[PDB]
Amino acid sequence: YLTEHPDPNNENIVGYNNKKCWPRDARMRLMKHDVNLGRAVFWDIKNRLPRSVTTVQWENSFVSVYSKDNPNLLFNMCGFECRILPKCRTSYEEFTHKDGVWNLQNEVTKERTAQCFLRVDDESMQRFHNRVRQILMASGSTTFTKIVNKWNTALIGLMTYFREAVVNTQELLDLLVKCENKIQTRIKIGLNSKMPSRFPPVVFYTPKELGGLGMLSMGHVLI
Amino acid sequence: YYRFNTGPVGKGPGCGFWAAGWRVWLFFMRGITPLLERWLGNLLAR
Amino acid sequence: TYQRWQFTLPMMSTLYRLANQLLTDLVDDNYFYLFDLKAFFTSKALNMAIPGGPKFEPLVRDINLQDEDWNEFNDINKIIIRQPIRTEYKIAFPYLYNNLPHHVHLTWYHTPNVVFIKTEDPDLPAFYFDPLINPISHREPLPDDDEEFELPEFVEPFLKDTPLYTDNTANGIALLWAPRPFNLRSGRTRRALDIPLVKNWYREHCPAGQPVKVRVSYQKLLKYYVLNALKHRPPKAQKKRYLFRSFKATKFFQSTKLDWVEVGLQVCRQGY
Amino acid sequence: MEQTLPVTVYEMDFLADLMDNSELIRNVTLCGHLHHGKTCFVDCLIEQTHPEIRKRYDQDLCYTDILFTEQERGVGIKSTPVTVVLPDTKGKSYLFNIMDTPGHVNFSDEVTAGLRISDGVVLFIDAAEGVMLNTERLIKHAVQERLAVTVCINKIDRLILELKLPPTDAYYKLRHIVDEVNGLISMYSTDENLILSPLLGNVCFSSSQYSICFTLGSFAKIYADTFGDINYQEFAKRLWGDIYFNPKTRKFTKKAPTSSSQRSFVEFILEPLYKILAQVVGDVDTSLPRTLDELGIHLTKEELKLNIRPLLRLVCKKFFGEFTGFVDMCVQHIPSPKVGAKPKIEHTYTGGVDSDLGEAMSDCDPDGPLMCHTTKMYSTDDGVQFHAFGRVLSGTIHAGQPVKVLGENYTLEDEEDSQICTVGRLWISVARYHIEVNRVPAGNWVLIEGVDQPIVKTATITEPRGNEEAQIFRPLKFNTTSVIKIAVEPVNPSELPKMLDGLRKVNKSYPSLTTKVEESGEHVILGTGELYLDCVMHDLRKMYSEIDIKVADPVVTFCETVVETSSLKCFAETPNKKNKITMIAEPLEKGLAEDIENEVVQITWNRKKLGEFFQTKYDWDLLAARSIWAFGPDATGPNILVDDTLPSEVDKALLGSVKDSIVQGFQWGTREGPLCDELIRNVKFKILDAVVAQEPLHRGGGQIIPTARRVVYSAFLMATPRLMEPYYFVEVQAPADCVSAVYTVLARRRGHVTQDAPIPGSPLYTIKAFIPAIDSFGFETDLRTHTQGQAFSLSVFHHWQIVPGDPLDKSIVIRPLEPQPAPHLAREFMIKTRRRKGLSEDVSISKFFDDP
Amino acid sequence: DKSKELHAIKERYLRKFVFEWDASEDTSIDYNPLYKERHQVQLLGRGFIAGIDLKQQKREQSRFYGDLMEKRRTLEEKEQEEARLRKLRKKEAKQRWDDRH
Amino acid sequence: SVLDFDFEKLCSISLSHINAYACLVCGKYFQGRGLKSHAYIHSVQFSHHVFLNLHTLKFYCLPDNYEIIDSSLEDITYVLKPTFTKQQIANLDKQAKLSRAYDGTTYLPGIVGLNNIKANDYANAVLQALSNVPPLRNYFLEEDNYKNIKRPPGDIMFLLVQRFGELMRKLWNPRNFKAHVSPHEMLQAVVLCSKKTFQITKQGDGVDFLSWFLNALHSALGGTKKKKKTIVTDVFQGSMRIFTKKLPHPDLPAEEKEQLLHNDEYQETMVESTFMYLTLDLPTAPLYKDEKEQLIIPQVPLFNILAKFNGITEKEYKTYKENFLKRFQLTKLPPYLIFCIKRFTKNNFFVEKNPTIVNFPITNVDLREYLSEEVQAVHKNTTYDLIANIVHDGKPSEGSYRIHVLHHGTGKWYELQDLQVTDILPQMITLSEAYIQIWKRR
RNA sequence: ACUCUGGUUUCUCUUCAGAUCGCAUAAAUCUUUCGCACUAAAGAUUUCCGUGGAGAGGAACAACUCUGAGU
Ligand SMILES: O=P(O)(O)O[C@H]1[C@@H](OP(=O)(O)O)[C@@H](OP(=O)(O)O)[C@@H](OP(=O)(O)O)[C@@H](OP(=O)(O)O)[C@H]1OP(=O)(O)O
Repeated sequence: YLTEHPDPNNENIVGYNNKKCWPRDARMRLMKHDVNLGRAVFWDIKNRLPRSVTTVQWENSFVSVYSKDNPNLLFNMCGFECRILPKCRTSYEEFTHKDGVWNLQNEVTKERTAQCFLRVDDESMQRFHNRVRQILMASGSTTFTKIVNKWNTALIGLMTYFREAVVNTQELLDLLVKCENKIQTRIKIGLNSKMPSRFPPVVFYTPKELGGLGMLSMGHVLI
Repeated sequence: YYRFNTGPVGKGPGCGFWAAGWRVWLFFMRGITPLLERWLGNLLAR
Repeated sequence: TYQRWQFTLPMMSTLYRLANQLLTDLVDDNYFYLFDLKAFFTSKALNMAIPGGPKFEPLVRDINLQDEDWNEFNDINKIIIRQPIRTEYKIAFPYLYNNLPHHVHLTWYHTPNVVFIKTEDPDLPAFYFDPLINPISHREPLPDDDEEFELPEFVEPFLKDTPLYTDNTANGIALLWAPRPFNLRSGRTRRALDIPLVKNWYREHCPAGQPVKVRVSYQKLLKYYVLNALKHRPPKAQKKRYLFRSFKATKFFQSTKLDWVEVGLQVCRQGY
Repeated sequence: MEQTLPVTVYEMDFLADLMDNSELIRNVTLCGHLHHGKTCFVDCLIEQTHPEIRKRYDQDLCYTDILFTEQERGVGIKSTPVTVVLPDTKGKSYLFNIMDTPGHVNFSDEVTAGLRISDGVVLFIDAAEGVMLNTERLIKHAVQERLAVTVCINKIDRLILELKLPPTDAYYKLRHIVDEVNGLISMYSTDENLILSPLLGNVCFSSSQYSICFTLGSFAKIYADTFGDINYQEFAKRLWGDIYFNPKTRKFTKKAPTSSSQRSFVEFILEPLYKILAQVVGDVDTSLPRTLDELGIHLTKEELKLNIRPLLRLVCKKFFGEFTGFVDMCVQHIPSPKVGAKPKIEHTYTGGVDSDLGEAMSDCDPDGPLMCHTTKMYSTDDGVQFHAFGRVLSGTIHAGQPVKVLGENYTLEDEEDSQICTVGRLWISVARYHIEVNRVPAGNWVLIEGVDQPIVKTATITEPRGNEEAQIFRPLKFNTTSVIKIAVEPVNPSELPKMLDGLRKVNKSYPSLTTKVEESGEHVILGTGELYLDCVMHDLRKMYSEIDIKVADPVVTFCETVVETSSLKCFAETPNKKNKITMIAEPLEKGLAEDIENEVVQITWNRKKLGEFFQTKYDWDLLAARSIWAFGPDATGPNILVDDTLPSEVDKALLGSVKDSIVQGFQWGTREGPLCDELIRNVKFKILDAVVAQEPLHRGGGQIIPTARRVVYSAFLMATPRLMEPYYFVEVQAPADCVSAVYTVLARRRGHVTQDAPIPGSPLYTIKAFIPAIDSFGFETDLRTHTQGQAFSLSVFHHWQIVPGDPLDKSIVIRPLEPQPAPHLAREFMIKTRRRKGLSEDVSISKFFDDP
Repeated sequence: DKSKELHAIKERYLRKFVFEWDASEDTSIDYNPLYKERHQVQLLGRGFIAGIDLKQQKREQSRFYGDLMEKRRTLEEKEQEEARLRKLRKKEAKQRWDDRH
Repeated sequence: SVLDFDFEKLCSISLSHINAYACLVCGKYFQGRGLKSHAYIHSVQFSHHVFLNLHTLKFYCLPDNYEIIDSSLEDITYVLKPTFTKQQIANLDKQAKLSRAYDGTTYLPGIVGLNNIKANDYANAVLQALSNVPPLRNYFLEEDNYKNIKRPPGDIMFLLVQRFGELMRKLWNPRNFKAHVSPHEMLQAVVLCSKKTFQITKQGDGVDFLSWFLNALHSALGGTKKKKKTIVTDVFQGSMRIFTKKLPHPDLPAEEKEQLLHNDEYQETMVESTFMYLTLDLPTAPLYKDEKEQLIIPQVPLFNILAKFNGITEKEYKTYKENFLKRFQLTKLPPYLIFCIKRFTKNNFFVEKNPTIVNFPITNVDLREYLSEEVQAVHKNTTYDLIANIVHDGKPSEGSYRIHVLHHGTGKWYELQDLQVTDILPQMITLSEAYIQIWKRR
């Protein structure tokens, strides 16, 4: 790679895509050898593909290296931000059961060997936020029942798809509680322009058959 | 105050030292004089 | 016109004595180490606050330290920690402890310690070995005494008749190290507005035992002082037109001499 | 040449004429402690010789210290050369080359650059503070460089306007200062010929703030001018040294009459000065005209309206006049380039005076072979090109002349480090302006242009097609050691080359700076302190490379050592599987490494004297005292290589064939070291056995050098290894109350206070301490902030002390970001440095062995 | 304070007309003992901070220099200082007697 | 395989240009040759026992420190310092046989890709356009042609010249270790000389960079003075006659408009000057597509844009509160003509790239009709062949630069984009949006 | 060591003034920046508070201390 694309200034690190969602010690660490290897792998893959048939952009791709310098192996797949950390590599601690963590074990020996920390990709979080915004704006004169139904469908899809990753992702939980407070606000403002201090939650979460909106909850609500 | 009220003198309404505030309000007046003059000139034109 | 003044040293000594309550009796700028205007500018430009100093909004956009992607340069496995690198260290040496020193002013380094010994007893001689001074522990190709060196009768010490010290010598030596308004003997008259009587009070460090509100008052006074000293631009050339001289030149105005209370009442009535 | 120049008392043609005569030239270095008045003294001289240049009433104008960083800091950073024509006491004008050196200890290297191209040293000592740390260090360095020494006791006005001492007490303070300087000189110099005393004219009393400069001769001449009948030389002889004056007999006697009369110095010199100062500062409006008339000084009405400080400066300028006392002091005692050439050649030239070219340079003749020697590199305002500054020792340098420039590695056997360059221009270097000249004769300082390319630190300018036996001058031996290590990288790697260029430039601007690249591609800068590195990085960011640069936190360079002998005799064979070398390593005796470093022993000595020294001072065996091969990595390196191979088992002739290769391997191994790639210090290496292949082609070269390094590493590792922290010596000038507080600061940084003696005649104390360099970062700031700025400290490298921990302790657990406790600090200092260098995670004791 | 320090290490390497300022705007909340309790200036025992009562400053001063004088002053100097203090205290007592409630 | 000589010649350890030795086993540059130099330590440490002096072009074995004399190593030196004899320079353009690199990568000298350091494709295209120009390339292929000219002491512009020549010798090397050349040194010189303009990270306009580079080459090749005739001027500069006709303000009565015709100020002037390149202004996009079956992409013949310089065409020029009619008439045709077609124009809100397609022939263009009759007699030859064609693709912001170069000796046309060298058909060149063009007068 | 200018005080006008024009410190407007702008920073312009330098004019009382020059 360096024979064909020489880098005398070690400039290969300036444009290296990395997953900013994870903390600094959890991301890929841009070691010189690791960065060069990632660039070389991407360059080889790109060379295998003729440019007219298809193009593999570096800015839209992501290469993660796991070696003696990088303990975390990161990848985004199907909206899931997965980070594998081997047990024998930078763990040194007893582990409990957390919802967002997958305990990977070798099949032949049934011994735990790595932990796959799950998260929701920021792209999926932005899609959910945009869906909530569309529901809020496209409300207009629609009945509160249909607005709550749309919010419930969005929430059910998000949770049934990102089951453990929702629990693991704190930013996502904050986003859901903010969107829920928005949906309720919309209903409340519809009920009256003045802000209803200490509005009763019973109207929102009561099932439709019993006269309520039948709204699902993901935040901490104290009745 | 917290320099005036040391030693025998305690908290009380007897501290008179008005150089600083008088300075500050004169400096504010310097800045706002042209604005009020322009407003009065506009309001008293013709 | 009351624009220039010159005083004899006894008058300035008496004035310095009468104003001793408003002066900290500092004889150096070493008291203002990492706490002067340049240090405050360096702190502001680095988006950092000196403990005794004020706090400002960032001069440039700051990127969170969690955004950097663990380069070999900032690898914490290589960094040896002995003491926490404080904000004072970075302000003292902005180009060594900062990765992006921009609009930073180098603070003045150490000045020699003024060892001026302040005289308390006027009866004592002006040139006297004060007990504050550490006593010196006493202990040469000299010419032979038998030689024929003679001094002519016209020769004597240059100022043998002149006394070594006078009653107002210690006062002058004290005036040498007085604060700036008293270091001079001739100067130019200033406006009463232009004289900040308490500017040096908050320019110094806050006293150790003080409540939280007065400390914040000190910090905010320092903040506004720094803002004035930094946003300051030199005045622009004018043509020197005076409003009141023009007013007097017209027929509509006339001059007189009036009591301040009378003109205050008259101004209040005219405003109403 | 012909160009625009500022108005001066003399004429440029006279200045050029003085340069030809080498008997009227004085090469002077004004050194001293921080803020002791050297720059203000040079400014006073410039004001004297330049009518148009006047010092501001409020701001002390500094003609030298022209850098922006120098102006902002207020601390001299780089040496400024100034060439002037100064009148003597008799009126004879002398050419003076003055190298105003910085007073800060961190920039002591700068002073060294000013000591190589100077014949005399003028040490400025504050009359209030007295002798400080940098004054002692500079005295040691100057008398060790074979230079004449004189003293200027500056700021005598502090004795009058600050301490308000009685005149007799001021005399006592001055006498104590002179005695302390004499004691220091005698301690650092075996010869007692250079006794310093104001009677001999070696000492001048000055106040550069008020322009009060006088020696005994000059002030006696003032008396001669006011009273013609007195001869000034004998009077100056009688003025100092507890000699009392009897006005009944008008005679000077060692016996004090009346038991209350003051000394000659107090009666005739000090008391009139006190009266003048007190009249100006105390009785100006009421009694200044009478004393001014008595002294013959007439001041205008506008001049008498000045403030007290400008009025003092004016009155003392009118009274004392020109600084003729300084000129006397530097003319009678500082050799001219003609007189002082022989010691300079004997000390600095590598070939020695005995060589033909050394004899040629001993004459300092303008019409000889060119042997200019430049030690400074001054950057232009734009920062692109550099001018090489140095003195011309022989011949004459001409503008537009081909020149052979020799680098620090140039030798007769290997001449590759030499380049033929064309000199562009020549300037006589005054501080703020430069006088372009066509030629510069021998014995003068010059800013050669166009020769900066082949030189980094030191140059040897000579003429091409001649001087085929010319050698280089010895590279600058530095007062201290550069320790503080900082990693430097660019913010944007795309502009990496610019920073690289900048590195080169700073490597030229700072004589002791060391910039390299480690195995991990990390750019490394070595400095002497935090202020020094601050100035270096300001230059690197603003003057040379205008790019944004990231700087790592500061770390120190550790050393490596052993504390007890190797457990087993280590050995290594060549990759040829021949030439087996078996060695052991043991620590040296106490002070032996100090003896080697301080040139007390040299490998250049013959076998007889070296063996005798090692047999008498350290009680070595005769065989052990004669088998020593080399001293450490460099010349006079702290390590020692010996061979204990008895001739029965190993042929000495055969071993001598590989002696050069083994010595090279030893030096390289001691330079690198196996713990964390750091200098091996205070280790004795004994060659127990040596098999050598008989055929030349199977030995030598790349076979025995790496084998020697491997066996050295194994011997060092099997012997119990340890790390040496660098320990700085700190002197704190603090008030009496703050002394206790000082201890508190040194409590938090592993600081050991050695002494807390007061300053005689001053209300302050000098707290001396030994603080680890790694813990010294921010110590100056901590001390000044904790004591409200009343305490000031200067730290300089002192020694190497073993780190408490054990580096080869795999049981120690070290959290990534935590200040480790003392019992395993070495374990933290070894691995982390190993990560900074780019080596493996840890080193094994059998890594370099042959069994595994 | 130690937790404040270790935290510091880690952190570095890792409407309404409000007449009075808020206490959160305060600075000088240090953990280092060298910076919390800062050794005040004792200007040779003869200089005083401006504004504060002189008698309070004299009472609360460190009294180090008083010990230094009582240790270094000769007998005659002690008598001189005692006489000066006697006269000054006499004047102060006269002023206090004049200024009574 | 590891010998890359396209970068700065400084020691990797000491940053010193002095006595830079390249290690032939790992390709790293060290300092010195003696006993205690970095190169010697590296030789005894990494066991690399072969070194080449980067300035003396002599090989050494350092552990024993003796010179190496073998002709088989000569090629390495030729890679480090390519030298072109006069007969080789003359025969350069008449070269048909392919050249093999050290690796099995056949290439045509001069047709060599330039590495794309971040976004510098515009600079690579401009440098390739200036290369493949026989006279300028021949001038820069010999170091002696420009080494001996004087320079000011504090002058940095000359770094543009020598490195550029160096670049040429790297591009036209008949025997090279690789089929590509890194322009890093040349681009660093460009950035340093332009005062942070035309950076390597951020790509700039091809026309602006070409103008600045030609002007800087012309200025730097004038030694300590403005040499009126440099190689840049001799090759690319021509003389053109500007007929500036001032105009009255349009908001005036016709009587005053004709009265101003007697002012002797609003008439044709003689502002004849020298043009380094011709700036051709495309007609505005047709906005609405034509009703015909043709594509929405506009098409304009080369002679139509080359009509402002016919002599009678009057293009309006209007500065602030003033009007002009700048008539243009060529008076001296340079041997190599440069067309700078104006694509990117700043409208009221953004920058629009003109999609007009220039219909130009690539083998015969006669400019005899654009020269004055007294001028037509001077030039015997006016038949121009297109030899270089810089084309900009994509949006004005995220644009890319490629070049079509005519390889002499053969007749093939090659499209170069960074490291991509394709064999383009001669017919397809006119289809792309031509940005800059270089024509040879024959 | 004897002669002859330059005087000081005050009022007003004009002009320059990047000088800390000011050992003090305000207001407005626009742009920019992240918040979401009294409680916020950056950049720029302008207006007020009032100076210094030079020149001119007016009127008040001093005329050779000083700066010197002519001796
Ligand atoms: O506003 P602060 O500076 O904190 O001062 C207020 C109060 O002011 P207000 O009347 O505006 O609330 C008084 O100050 P003045 O009215 O006298 O200016 C009073 O002062 P005295 O006790 O000196 O009369 C006292 O200030 P302090 O207690 O600091 O002396 C009190 O403070 P608190 O609000 O903290 O009680």
